[PDB]
Amino acid sequence: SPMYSIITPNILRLESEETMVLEAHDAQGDVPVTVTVHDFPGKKLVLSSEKTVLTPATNHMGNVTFTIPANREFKSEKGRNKFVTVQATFGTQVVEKVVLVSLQSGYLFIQTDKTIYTPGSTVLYRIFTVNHKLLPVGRTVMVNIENPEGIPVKQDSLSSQNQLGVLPLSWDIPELVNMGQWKIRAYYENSPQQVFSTEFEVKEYVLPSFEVIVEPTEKFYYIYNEKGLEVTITARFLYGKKVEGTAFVIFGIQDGEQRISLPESLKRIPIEDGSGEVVLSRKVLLDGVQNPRAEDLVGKSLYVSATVILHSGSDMVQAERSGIPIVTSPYQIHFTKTPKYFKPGMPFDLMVFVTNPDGSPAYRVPVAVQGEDTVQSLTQGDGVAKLSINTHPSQKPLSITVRTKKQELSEAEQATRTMQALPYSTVGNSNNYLHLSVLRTELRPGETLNVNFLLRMDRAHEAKIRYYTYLIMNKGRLLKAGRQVREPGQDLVVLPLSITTDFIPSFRLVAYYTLIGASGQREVVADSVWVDVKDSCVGSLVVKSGQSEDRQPVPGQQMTLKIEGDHGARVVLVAVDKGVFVLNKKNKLTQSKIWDVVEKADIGCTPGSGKDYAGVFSDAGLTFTSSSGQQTAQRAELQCPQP
Amino acid sequence: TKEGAAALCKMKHLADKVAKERSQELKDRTQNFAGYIEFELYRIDYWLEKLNGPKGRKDGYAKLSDSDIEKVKEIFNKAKDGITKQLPEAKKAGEEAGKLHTEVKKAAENATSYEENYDWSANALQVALNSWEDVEWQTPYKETVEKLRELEDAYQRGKKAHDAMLGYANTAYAVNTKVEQEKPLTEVIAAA
Amino acid sequence: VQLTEKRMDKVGKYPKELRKCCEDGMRENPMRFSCQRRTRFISLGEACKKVFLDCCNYITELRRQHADEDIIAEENIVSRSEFPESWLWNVEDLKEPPKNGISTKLMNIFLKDSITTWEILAVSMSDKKGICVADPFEVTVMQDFFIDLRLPYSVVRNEQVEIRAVLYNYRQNQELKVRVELLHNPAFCSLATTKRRHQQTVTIPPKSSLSVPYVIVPLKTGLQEVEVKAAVYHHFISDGVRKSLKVVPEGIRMNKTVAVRTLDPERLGREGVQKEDIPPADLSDQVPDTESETRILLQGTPVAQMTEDAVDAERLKHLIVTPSGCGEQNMIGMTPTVIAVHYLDETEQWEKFGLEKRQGALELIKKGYTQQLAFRQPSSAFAAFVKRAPSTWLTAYVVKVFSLAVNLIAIDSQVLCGAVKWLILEKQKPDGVFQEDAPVIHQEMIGGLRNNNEKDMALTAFVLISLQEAKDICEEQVNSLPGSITKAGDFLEANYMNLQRSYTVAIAGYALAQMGRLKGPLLNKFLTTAKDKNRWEDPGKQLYNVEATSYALLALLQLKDFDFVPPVVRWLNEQRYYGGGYGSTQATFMVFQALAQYQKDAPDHQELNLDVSLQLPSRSSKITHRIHWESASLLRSEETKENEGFTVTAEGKGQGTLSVVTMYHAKAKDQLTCNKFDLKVTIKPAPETEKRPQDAKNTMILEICTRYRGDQDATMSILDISMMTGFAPDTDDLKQLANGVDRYISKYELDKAFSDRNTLIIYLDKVSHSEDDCLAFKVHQYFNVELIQPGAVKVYAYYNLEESCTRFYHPEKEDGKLNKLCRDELCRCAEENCFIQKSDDKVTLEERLDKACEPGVDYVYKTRLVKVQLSNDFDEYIMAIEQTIKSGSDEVQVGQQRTFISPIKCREALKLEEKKHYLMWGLSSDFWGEKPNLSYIIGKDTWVEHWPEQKQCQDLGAFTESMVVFGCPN
Repeated sequence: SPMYSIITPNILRLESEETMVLEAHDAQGDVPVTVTVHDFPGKKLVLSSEKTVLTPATNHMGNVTFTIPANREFKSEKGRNKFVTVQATFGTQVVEKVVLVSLQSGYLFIQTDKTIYTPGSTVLYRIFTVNHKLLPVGRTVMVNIENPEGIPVKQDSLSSQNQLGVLPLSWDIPELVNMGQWKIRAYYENSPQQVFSTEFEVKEYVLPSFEVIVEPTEKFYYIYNEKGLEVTITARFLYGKKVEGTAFVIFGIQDGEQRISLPESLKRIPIEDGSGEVVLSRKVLLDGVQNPRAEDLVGKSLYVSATVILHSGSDMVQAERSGIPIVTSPYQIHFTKTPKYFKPGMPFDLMVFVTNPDGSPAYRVPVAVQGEDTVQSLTQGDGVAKLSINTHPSQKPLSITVRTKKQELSEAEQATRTMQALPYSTVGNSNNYLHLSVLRTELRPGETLNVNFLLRMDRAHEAKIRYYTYLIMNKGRLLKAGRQVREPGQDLVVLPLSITTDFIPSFRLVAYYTLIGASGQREVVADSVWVDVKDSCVGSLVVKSGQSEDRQPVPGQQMTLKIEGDHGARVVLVAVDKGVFVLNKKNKLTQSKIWDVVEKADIGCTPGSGKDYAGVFSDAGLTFTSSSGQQTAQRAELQCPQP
Repeated sequence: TKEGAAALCKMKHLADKVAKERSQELKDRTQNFAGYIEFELYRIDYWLEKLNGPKGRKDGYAKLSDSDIEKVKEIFNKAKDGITKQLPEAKKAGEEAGKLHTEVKKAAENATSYEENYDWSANALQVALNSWEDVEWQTPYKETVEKLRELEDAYQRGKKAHDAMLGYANTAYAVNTKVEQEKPLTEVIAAA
Repeated sequence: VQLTEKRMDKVGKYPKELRKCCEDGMRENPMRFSCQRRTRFISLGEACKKVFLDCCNYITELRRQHADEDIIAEENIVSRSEFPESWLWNVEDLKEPPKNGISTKLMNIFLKDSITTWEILAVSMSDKKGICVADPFEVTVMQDFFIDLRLPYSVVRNEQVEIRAVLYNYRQNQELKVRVELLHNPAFCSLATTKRRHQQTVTIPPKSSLSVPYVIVPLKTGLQEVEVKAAVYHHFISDGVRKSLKVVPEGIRMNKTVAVRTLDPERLGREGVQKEDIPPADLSDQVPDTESETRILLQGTPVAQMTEDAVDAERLKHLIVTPSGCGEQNMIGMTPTVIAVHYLDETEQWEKFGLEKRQGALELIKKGYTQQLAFRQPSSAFAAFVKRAPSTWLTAYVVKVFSLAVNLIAIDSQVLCGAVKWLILEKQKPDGVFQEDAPVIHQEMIGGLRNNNEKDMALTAFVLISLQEAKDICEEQVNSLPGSITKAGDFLEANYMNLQRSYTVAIAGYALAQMGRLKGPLLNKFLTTAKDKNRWEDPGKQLYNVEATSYALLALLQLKDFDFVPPVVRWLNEQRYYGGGYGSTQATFMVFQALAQYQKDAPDHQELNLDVSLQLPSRSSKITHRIHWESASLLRSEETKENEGFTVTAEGKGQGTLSVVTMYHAKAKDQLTCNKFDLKVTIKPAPETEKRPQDAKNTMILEICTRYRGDQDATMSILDISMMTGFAPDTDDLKQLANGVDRYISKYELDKAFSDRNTLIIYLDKVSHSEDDCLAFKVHQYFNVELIQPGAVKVYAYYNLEESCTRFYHPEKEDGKLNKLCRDELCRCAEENCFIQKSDDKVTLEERLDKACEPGVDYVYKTRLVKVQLSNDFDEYIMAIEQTIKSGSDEVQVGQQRTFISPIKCREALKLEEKKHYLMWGLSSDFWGEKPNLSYIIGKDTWVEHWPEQKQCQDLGAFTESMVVFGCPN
C-alpha cells in the first residue's frame, strides 16, 4: 500500500523562490517524480517539468524549488483572484492541487528628518527598498507628497538601479502653505495596489522663554488609592536660573477623543525655587462625573494643564501632561501566544505575557493558576511565563484561570485572566495524539534548542510508527525539513535544532506522522508549535567616538567618530536635535519596527495547533495532499480569517 | 422714377436679411427652453437629494433644524411638480418652429437705400414695404409674412411658457442661498 | 479678588457652541469701547451677540465692584516648534580591510557653535545582510563663558544709543573675573579714545547674568562694525563678539519717476529723426548732505522688462510696489510667469533669452500653485483670507489662471472642475446673472439703484470671461457649462446698450466679441465712446482706466481691426507713473497680457533697428546705443549722480521705451493735503503699573484712526507704520484684535524688512466713510536712546495708489532738560564736527586774521539775527544781512534775508539768540542749491563770533577796528 504525498505553501508568490516537499511511504527502489505547474482554466506550462529521484538512501524525501515567472493574467476581469494548478506524477498515479497566487513582494521604508516642521524649513527624507528576504533590490518607485486635505502637492518617479536602495530626497516648505498633517506615499510601479505611507506635521513658529515640566508621581492612578493623584511642577530657564512665581493647574478626564474639564480641580500654587506640588483627591474626582460606580470609570485617562506666571516679568508658558491611564490592577495577563486547543490526556502548556499598563513587559512578577496553586513560574526578561497543567480525560471544553501573586500587594490588586479551549477530535477515534514541547528560554542566534516529541495511543500497534516528519516555517517560506527516527519502545524523542540567523525573528515547527490504520484507511496525525527568537540585526553597526576621553567637546572644535559596520556597507548619517527625537515616539525607525512589519505579513495566523489534521496544516500555512482521499481544504483568500 | 428702384433695392435687401439673419436666429432661440427646463429640474432634484441624503456636512444644511427640513423638502417638491408640466409646450414648439423655419428658408431660396440702414428693423416690415411699393417673383412674397407671423406666435408661446416657469424656478433658488447662510427658521418660513 | 476663578466659573455655563463668545467677551478690549459698541462688530448670528453682551456686562460689573494676576488659563496648549536645523546629512561607504567582518572608519566632523545635546543616527544597508539600524549616539557640547552683544535694528544719524553686552556664566559655586573692553572705531564716537582705551573688570556670580552697558554716537552712514573683547583671568579664554549695525540718513528714501517717453523715429518722428528733452527732476526737499541717483533705461520692445523680470525669481517681486499677503496678491507667482512663458513659447525668442530658464520658470509656477492651494476651502471655493466666506470674483480669477496654467504644469482637474461647478450651479441665478455673497474687492459695488444693474453686468461679464477659458478642459464633468455661457451672453447682449461707465462697456464689449455678438449698433457704442480715438478714461480713476483700455485693446484685436489699435498702444505705453512701471497687480497683469497679445497677433513684423544717442550736459563724450532684434538682451541702462536735463536722439525703426527715474532722500514733513483720506496718529505714555516684559524698558500707546472722504470706499485699505529705533509692537494686542470675535483688523504681517526701519503693515477690509474707523495698540521700548526722530504712518488703498496720505508721529517730550547720554567727554566728541572749534574762547587778533583769509574762504558777512524757529531734525534761523565784508559767488544786497540751517545737536553749541549782531564766514560748500534766497548750511568750516552793539567791550572794539582796515589783500 504505497503512498505519495506533496506539501506546498498555501499562497505562492510570483517572482519569488518557492519550495515544495515530496515524500513517499512504503516504496521500494528509486522513485522518480515529475512536478509541473499549469494555469487553472487552461494549460500554459508556466514552468518546465521538474524531475527528482526519491532514492531510498534519502528515506524517500525530497524537495523541488521553482519561481513562477510573471505572465499575463488569464482571468483578471473574469475573476477576482488568479488560481494556479500544480500537479505531481510520482508513478502510475498523479496528484494535483489548486493554489492562490499573488504579486506583492517587497517593502519600502521611509525615513524622515523630523516630525515637527515650520514654514520655510527644508524636509529631507530617504526611502529604502527591500525584497522578501529583506535584501536590496532594483525597482522603479513613485513617491507623492500630499497636503492634509488630500490634494497632492509633489510627485516624482525614481529608480534604485545602480544604487544600494538609498534614495535621498528633499523638499522646500513654502512660506505661506497649508498647516496640518501632511502625508508622503510611495509605491512600486509594478504593484500600485500596495502603498507605504508616512506622515509629518507642520506647526507655527513658537519659542518659549522658560521651560516648565509637569509630571505625576505615579504612572497610573489606582481606583481605591485614597491619597489621590500627586503632580509635581518645575520651571527653569535655559541658562540655569530657576523660575519663581505663581502657577494655575487644572485637571480633566479624557475618554476616547473627547475631554471633560473638572470645574472643581483648579488650584493656584506658588512655585518657589522652581518646585511646586498639587494633589487631586478621590472625592473631587468621583463627584466631578455623575458616574457613581468607581469600577465604571476604568479605561479613561487623566490629563493636567498648568500655566506659570513670573513675578517681575510678564512672560508666560503653558505645559500639559496627557495620559496617566486609570487601571484597577498594575499588572495585566494576556492570552495571545498560547494555543487555544487542547489534546485530551496530554498535558497542556500555557503562555502568559505580563505587561505594564503602558505596554512594556513585566519583570520579576510571579504568576500561578487559580484552583491548583502550582509552582509560581517567575516571569522572564522577555515577559513570557510558561505554566503547565494536566488535562482531564473527559471530552469536554477546557477552562483555565490564571492570576498574579506579586508580593507586598493586596489581594484585590491582583490581576486575573480566563481562557477556554476545545478538544482536538480524532479522525479514527483511536485517541492518537502527538505533543511537541519546547523548553522556553532566552534563545538567540548561536544556541541549540531541544524539542521533545511525545506520542499517545493504544499499545495494540506501536511498531508501525518508526519516524516523524518535521518542517520549519520562517517568514512564509519553508526554511527547513527533516525526519526524526524513533526506535521501538521509546515513547519520548529528543531533537536538537541549531538556531541560526535565518530563524530571526521567529519560526513555526510542524511535526507529523502516519500509520497503516486498523480500520483500513491510512491515518495521519500532526502537531504544530511556535517559537520566537530575539530580534537583532544580521550584522552589526556601531558608532563610537574615536577622540580620546580628554574633555567634553567644546562648540567649534573638531572631533572624530568611529563607525564600525559590515564590509562594503552603505552608511547613512544624520544629526537631529535631542528634543525633537525624544518628542517623537511613533515614527522612530528602529530594527524592532522593521521586524514587526516583516512579521505582520505572514500567511499563517494561529497561535498553535488547530482542530483537525487538516486544520493544523491550514493554520500553519501548509497544504497537505496525497494520492489517497487524505487532502486539505483549498484557500481562496490572501488575508487571514478576520476575527 | 428712381424712387421705385430705391424701394425695390430696399425690399430686396430686407428680404435677404430676413432669409439669412432673422430666420436662422429665430430657430436657434426656440429649442433652448427644453434644454433649460430639464437642466433646472435635474439641478432641483440633485439639491433635494443632497438634503438629508446618505451623508451630511452639506455646508449649513447639515446643522439645519429638523422642522425647517420638512418645509424645505415640501417647497422643493412643489416647485419640481410645478415645473414639470411646462416641458411638452416647449418640446412641441421647438419642432414646430424648426419645420416652419425650414419651410420659410425654402420659400426664400425659391424667390439711395444705403443711407436708410439706420432702420435696423426686419420683423414685419416686408408686407408693409410691399404695401407702399404697390401704391413671377411677386407670388411667393405673399405667404412669407404669414409664415413669419406664425413663427413669431410660436416663439411667443415658448417665451410665455419660460416666463411662467420662472415663477416656480426663482423660489427654490431663493430659499437655497437663504438657508445656505446662518438664517434661522424665522425669516425662512416668514418669506416661504 | 480671585478674578480668574470668577471668569472660569462664568465661562463654565453655556454650551460648547456659545462659549467662544463669552470667552472673547471676558477679554479686555484694547480700545475703550463699550459692550454695546463692541457688539456691532460681531459677525455671528443673533445668539452669540446676546451671550457676548451678557458676559461683558457681568464681567464689567464684577470688576467695577472689585475696583493678583488675572489671566485665564489657556485651553489650547502650545509647545515649542523652533528647533536647531539638522546637519550631518551625508552618505558614506565603508571600504577598508575587514577583520572578521569588522571594518573601521574614522570621520572628521565640525561641531556647530551652539550649546545643545546632539544625537547621531546611523542606518546601514548591506547587500549580503540587508538593512540595519544602530542606536543613537549622544554628543554633548557646552561652554563656561558666554558673551552676547545686543544692538538695535537701525540707528539714525547723529543719535545717542546705549548698546549693552550680556555675560553668562554656567559655573556653579565659582565666580568669574573678567575684563571687558570696547575697541575704538573712527566711524562713531565711543567712550574709548584713540589715546586711552576703555576697559573694566567685572565679577560674574555663579549661575547669573551680568550686564555691561556702553554708549556710542554714530556719525557716518552705511554699515558699521562694533566689536567687544573679553578676557578671563586664571583661565586662557579670549572670546569676543563682532556685530554689524546700520546707520541711515535723517530722512525717508523716496525714488521718483522723471520721464517716460515712447521712441518711434519713423512714424512719431519727422524726417526719420526724433529728438526728446528730459527736464531736470524737482529735488527741492533733499536732506542736507545726501546723494541722489538718476537711472535711464532704454527698452527695445514695450514688453522686454516685464518679460525678463517674470522669469527671474529674484526680480519677480519687484514688478509691484505693494505687499502680497492675501489671496489674490498670492497669485503674483503664477499669472506673470505663465504669460511670459507663453509669450516666449509662441514667439521665437527662447533661443536668444535662454532655454534653461524655462524649467526654472516652471518651478516658480509650481511653487505659486502650491502657495495658492492654501486658500482653498472644502467647498472648492477660494476666499480673500483664510477661513472666510468664499468670493465669486476670486474663485473665477483662480479658475481662469488654473485653466491657463493646466497646459504648463500639472493642475489638478478636481479642484478646477469643482470650482466651475460651484460657480455654475450654486451662485448663478435662474435669469443668468452671477450673484456675489462676499465683500467686494475690485470696486464692483453697486453705485446706486440706477447703477445696480452695472454691478450685475460687470460680474456676469467677468465670470463669463473666466468660464470660457475653462470650456475644453473638463466639459464632460460639467455638462451645464454651455447653457450657462449662452444665458450669460444673452443677458449681457440684452442690456449692453444701457451702459454708461466706460469699464462696464469695455468688459461687455470684450465678452461679446469673444462670443462674437458685437455687431451692428452695439459695435457703434464701443468705438464711439472712446475719447480722441485713444483711450477709455473716466474722471477720478487712474489705475482702472488702464485696465479698461487693455480690455478695449483685446476686444479690438479679437474684432480684427488693426487701424484703430496702434493709437491705443502708445497711450498704454505712456502710463508708467509709480517707480518704473505699474503698481497694482491687476493693472500690471492686464497691460502685460494686452501688449503680449498685440505683439503676438501682429500682421507685420516691425524689426528693431533703433539707434539712440545720449549727450549728458555734465559728461563730455556722447553715448551711443544700438538696439537690434538679434541682440540677446533688448535692455540698456545708464546711471548718473547729478540732477540735470538732457537730450536724446532716436533714429531707425521699431517702437521702444525710454524711462528716466530719480532717487533721493526727502525731508520729514506732513503731507499738505490728503487726496481721499484723513489720517491722525497719536503716541502717548502709558501707566507705569503695566507689566512690561523682562527686556523692555518703557511702554507707550499709539492710536492710528482714519476716515474715507467719498461716497464709500470698500476696496482693501492697507496701513503701514514705520517703527522707531528700539520700539517694537506688542504681538499680543494684534493677535487679540485679529483672532477675536470682534474682528477690528483683517490681518497683520509684521514680517517684512523692505525699509531700513522696522515696519508693521495692517490689512483692512474697508474704511467707513460716514464715521471714523480707529485702532490703538501698545508698543515697548527696549533700548535707551536719546534725540529720537519721529516715525511715519501711511494710509492708502491697494488698487488705487493715488488715494493715499501720510502722517508723522513723535514721542511726547517737550522738556528743556536736554537729556543726553553724555557725562563728560562724549559730547566733546560730537561738537567737533558741528562747527570750527575756536582755539580759545577769545583767540588773538593775529590768529583770527590769519584764519579768516584762506583760499577756500569766499564770503565774509556781518549779520544780525532776526528769528529762530524750533524744530526736531534741523534748526532754522531767519537772518538779515546788515553789512557785507566780502561777497561770495552769489550776489546779495544789503537788507536781504538768508535763512540758515543747523543740526539739532548744535542747538546748544552755537548759542544764537534773536535780535543780536554777529559775524561769520564759511566756505563755498555752504551754498545749498540755486533757489532764490538760497539757504546757508552751517558746516564744520563756518566761523561765527559775537558782535557787541567794560574790558570785554574794549577788547572786542579793538578787534573790530582791525577787521575792515584792509580788504584781505593776501
